[PDB]
Amino acid sequence: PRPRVLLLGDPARHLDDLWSDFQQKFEVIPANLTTHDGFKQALREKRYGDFEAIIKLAVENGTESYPWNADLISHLPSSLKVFAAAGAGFDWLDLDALNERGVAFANSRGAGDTATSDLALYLILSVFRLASYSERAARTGDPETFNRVHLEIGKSAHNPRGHVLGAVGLGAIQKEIARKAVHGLGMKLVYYDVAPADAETEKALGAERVDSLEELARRSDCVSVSVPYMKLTHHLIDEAFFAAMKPGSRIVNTARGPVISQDALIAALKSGKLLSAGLDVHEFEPQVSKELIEMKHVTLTTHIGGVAIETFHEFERLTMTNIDRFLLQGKPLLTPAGKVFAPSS
Amino acid sequence: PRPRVLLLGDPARHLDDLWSDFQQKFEVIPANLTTHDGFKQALREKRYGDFEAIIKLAVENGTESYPWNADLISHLPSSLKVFAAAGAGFDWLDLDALNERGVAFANSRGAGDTATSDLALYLILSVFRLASYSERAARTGDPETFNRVHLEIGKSAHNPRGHVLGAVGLGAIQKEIARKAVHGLGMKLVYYDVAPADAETEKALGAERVDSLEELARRSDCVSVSVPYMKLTHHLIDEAFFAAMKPGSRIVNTARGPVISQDALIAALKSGKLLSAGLDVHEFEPNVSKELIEMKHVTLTTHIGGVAIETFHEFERLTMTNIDRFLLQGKPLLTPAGKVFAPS
Repeated sequence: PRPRVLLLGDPARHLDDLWSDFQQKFEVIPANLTTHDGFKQALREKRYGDFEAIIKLAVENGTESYPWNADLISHLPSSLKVFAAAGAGFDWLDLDALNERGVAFANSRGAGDTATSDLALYLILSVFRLASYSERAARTGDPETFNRVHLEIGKSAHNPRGHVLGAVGLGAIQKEIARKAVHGLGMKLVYYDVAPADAETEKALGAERVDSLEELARRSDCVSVSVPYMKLTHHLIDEAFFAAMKPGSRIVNTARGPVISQDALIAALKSGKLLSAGLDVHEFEPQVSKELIEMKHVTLTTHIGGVAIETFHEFERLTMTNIDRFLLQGKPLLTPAGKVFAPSS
Repeated sequence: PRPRVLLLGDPARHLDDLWSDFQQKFEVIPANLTTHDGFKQALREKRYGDFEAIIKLAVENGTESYPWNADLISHLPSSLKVFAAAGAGFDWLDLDALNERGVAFANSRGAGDTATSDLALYLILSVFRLASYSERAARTGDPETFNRVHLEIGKSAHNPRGHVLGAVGLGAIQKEIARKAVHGLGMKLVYYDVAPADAETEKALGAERVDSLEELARRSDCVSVSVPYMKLTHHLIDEAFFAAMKPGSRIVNTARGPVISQDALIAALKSGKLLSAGLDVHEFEPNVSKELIEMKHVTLTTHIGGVAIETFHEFERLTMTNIDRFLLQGKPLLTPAGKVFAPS
């Protein structure tokens, strides 16, 4: 009577006790993936029998099955109720097609809130203090270069304290960035978002809401980009946004690469409109801009925002806990994405 | 008539109104420095006349005069009452010889507390996240290197949250480091210092005191060095300290370079005792260690701790205000260092 769960890719690596418990409550079936076409044929032939859930324990696990298109989804068994996956993004998945077949989806939203906010704070520190340029000077091992750059940095460096952070988006990650920047570093906060923060959150952060991106640009010393990536957010930060910013201002991005136009950013740095910028995410990722690399004051990292052991622990906790709640406890998912359906026990 | 003030190096750069006020109240004399030996000869020949104060508006200004040793000091005019200087902790000054001549000294203590504590927080984030290595991979411009290093960092990177910060020293700068690390990032605090923290510092930070440096080393996930540099703190962090640390731990330094033994640090990274380290200050400054440069996980900066325009505004305000108070207002110095003297 144990419900049956298809495992896409490797078993758990972080949470050993929880994974042992999961394998007693549920019959776990390894997919043994080879290719996308091979997986479609295994489904058509009912190789795995009727199953009620699918689990995917890491971002890099089960990529042999990609893409999850409408064609593949049409061969899933009629018994299927829920699919839970590691990560925030799901580009490999046609979610509308999955929901049309009556299947509930959960991502692992919230798992990397601490990691991604800390990394944004690192970038904010870097662009105010010009620390990226300082590191490259130190790494020459040349004494005169050390002294020259020590002096040069003092002409342009500032403390965050007392300066205005402009939040593009005020979701959970940005709420942590703001708490750390306001109470920790002593910055002031303005924000732009489709829905207002509640009176309590606004009071706790001293957050003032503005009505347009232009108003946000006009008031910021440093802009923090943290929004979901969709068609509506492609090149959200464009030539017109940079034109509205203050001379000698700064920008950071931990969201998705194309949210900021790479060419508009380069032009704003070349003209002196921006003093500095920090990108963890890149328009043509994994190709970093050679033009940005060759400049003095652009901080560049390898999409490490959520890359911390604690995030990966929480990916395993959330995926197992979602399926346990939904099929055994009669309780709703913690982190649904797309359409919501009724639980069972 | 107006008291006379010797200017060491460049005039003011930030506080134009306060500097114009200063030049009205006081006759300001440019030192016109060439070399140290040439300055001693100028003082011997009475080239500047009798003056009542000396001012030094920036840490990098007036360095041609160094050192302010006993021989140089012996030729200062007996009219001299006060010397105010930017920065704090000065290896270039014989403070006991200056006070022997009845001359009061002020540094600019406190001006850089925000800047130095923020730069220490940057190094703490760097050593936990392996961000220094990530930057170097990004700057290759090679797509395969980008993907490979993204995966590699996931094997070793951790959130500071819930880990222990071990403070060596709990003075003004470290109290701000700890406030930001504990309340902001979610770390826990253990400390060593020569004196107990006030009951309010301890309650606010959840601070646990230990009795020795080996006890502090053993308890820590990341050590933060912030103490005054003097004979008794030379090589404070040595082979025995690193032996006491846990496998895979981390250390940062924003104090002075020789507080940590360069050779001991190199050895502890080579063996795997330390995962990562962050240095703003260097034992043989301005030469940074070539052995540390050639490794994966050592974060290295050009002594930028206090380098922020707001620090420099406060250096100019404190130096000018100190001299005005002490020579014209009959008021004590705001930031004395060494012996205290009665104002005119």
